[PDB]
Amino acid sequence: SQVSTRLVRLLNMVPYFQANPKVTRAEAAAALGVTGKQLDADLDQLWMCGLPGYSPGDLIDFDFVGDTIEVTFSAGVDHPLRLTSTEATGILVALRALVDVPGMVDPEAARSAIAKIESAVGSQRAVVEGITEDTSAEPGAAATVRTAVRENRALTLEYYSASRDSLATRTVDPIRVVLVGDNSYLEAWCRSAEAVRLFRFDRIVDAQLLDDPAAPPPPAVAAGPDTSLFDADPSLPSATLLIGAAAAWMFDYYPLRDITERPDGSCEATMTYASEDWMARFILGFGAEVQVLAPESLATRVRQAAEAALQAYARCV
Amino acid sequence: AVSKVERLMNLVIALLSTRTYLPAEKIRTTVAGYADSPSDEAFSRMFERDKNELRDLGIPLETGRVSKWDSTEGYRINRDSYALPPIGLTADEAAAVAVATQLWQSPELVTATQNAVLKLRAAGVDVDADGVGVAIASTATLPGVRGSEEVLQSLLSAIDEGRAVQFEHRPSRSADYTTRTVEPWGVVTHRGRWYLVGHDRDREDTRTFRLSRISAAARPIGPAGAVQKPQDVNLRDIVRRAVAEQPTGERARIWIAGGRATALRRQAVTSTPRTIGGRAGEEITVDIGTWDRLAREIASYGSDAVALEPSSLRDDVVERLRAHAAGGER
Repeated sequence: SQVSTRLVRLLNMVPYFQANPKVTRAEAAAALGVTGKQLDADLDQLWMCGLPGYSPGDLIDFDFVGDTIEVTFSAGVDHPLRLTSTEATGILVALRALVDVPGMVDPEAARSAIAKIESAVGSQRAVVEGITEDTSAEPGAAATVRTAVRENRALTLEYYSASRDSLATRTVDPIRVVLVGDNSYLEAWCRSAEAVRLFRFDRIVDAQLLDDPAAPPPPAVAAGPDTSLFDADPSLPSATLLIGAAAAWMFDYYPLRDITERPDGSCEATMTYASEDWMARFILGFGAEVQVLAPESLATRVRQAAEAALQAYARCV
Repeated sequence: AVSKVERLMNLVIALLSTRTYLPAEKIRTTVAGYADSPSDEAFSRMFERDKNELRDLGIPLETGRVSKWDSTEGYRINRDSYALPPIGLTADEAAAVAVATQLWQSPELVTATQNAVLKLRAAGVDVDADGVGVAIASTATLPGVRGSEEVLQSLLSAIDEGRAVQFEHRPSRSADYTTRTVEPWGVVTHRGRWYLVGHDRDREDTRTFRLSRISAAARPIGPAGAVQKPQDVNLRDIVRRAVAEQPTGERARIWIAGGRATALRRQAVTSTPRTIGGRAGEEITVDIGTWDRLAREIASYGSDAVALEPSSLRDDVVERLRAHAAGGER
């Protein structure tokens, strides 16, 4: 319960103070994630408890120098408590989950951390394991992105826009790196369009470092971590489409809305599209599995595109 | 008047600082907090409850005999087993841990990760998250991490306890739920997707289940220690095999107009320029893999991509395009 965690924290406080000789109040509060009054009460409670006998030279006593904390007699408390199975398993799971995400953490650091934690806790091959012992799938652009984020230097990115299906070379300045679903996006301010955009790592062919350490406007204007300006907007058009039973692939990787069930397969769903061409390609991909319902203009455009493709195939050989 | 936390701290300090086993009566007499019990039975009950709590907190108590000339049982705490070995952490590892400590959202996992990070920091290293300046945006829309959070916790607990699991799994939304009882072996992640590896007790085969499909009812059953997975089995290799079976299918020649189909351009194996029907582009010889996926990719681009060989794929694309061009009646 709460008492158990409090006891663990109060027992592990002593080695933390022994490691850092003159840690202040604010640093300790930030490290242990507790309020000032709670920290003071815990420290005072730890002050009056120690080795049996309860002589003033037999219990743990501190040495308050102004607003600094130092240990003069630990009474045998020299090392922190071990790691239970649950917490170590959770840490290992998180570390092995973040090693495959591109750009959020250096894979070498993650592997070194995994090795050190396994050696410290004595874990074996009966724990969670990744797929790639050595990825080598990093093109080096992710490392350049991380370096630019750390050093606040201008970057040149060649991004593949799937909605317009093109390659655009832009000069952008990073702001922060965020994780959305299973696709981490680098957030950057672009002066070509002068806007905050989220670029996906797998869509970046290569990155170029440049010697233009210019502070982006958003830090001087507004630096909201989210900035979901068009992640979900009502202005985004939505097409109403009928989906067959066999075509269940799109039911998982895309945000279908207003799902209506029908044994006859006459009830449909609605999904938003950024561009008309993207939705047309998405519809044409599934073939007869997906039938167009609304809008009528989109259906006419899809029919015209299909007729043009049929004519092109007839002409070609 | 001694608080519970103070009593437990005194007890653990007294046990740690003694090199000889301590019987119950000595603990009652010496350690503070055990001198206010109105009766011996009440003291015994309180001491047993405290020892159960301390053992539950992971502290490795050892029970033995005081000496070869005495028989009363005594208690001790090993100083070697209680102390984790020292570890040296660089800046990169500290940054990695600081980034990874901000992923979970379940209160139990959050508490466990916080306690682990506190112990790691108290070990001597300095883990700081503000230096990197990387945050997490999505916390309630993830289908792998956030969506598969409670199920993963239940699976991890069952694996730790060495017990089989019974749950409800469906291959797809169209299909129906099926009750599956399997003995788990571990959890393996691939492309940021979890995949539970186990042996089914209803089909007797090694199966990998995507945690997104499974609902939250991951009920643990079976006695503890009844699960003995083979050590020579490599879970990651099985996961890799299950991810993809068809290596390359065949080699297909597809014509694509220049300047477009960049996603298909990246997938090109060999290319050769050619102009057909007044439109220039490149004919590429590529792999097949999943036939339906390649057919969808070809049909998406329409006139931009023209299939040449094999003829079966061209016929399939033509049939799908004619079905689309029928007007939606069928």
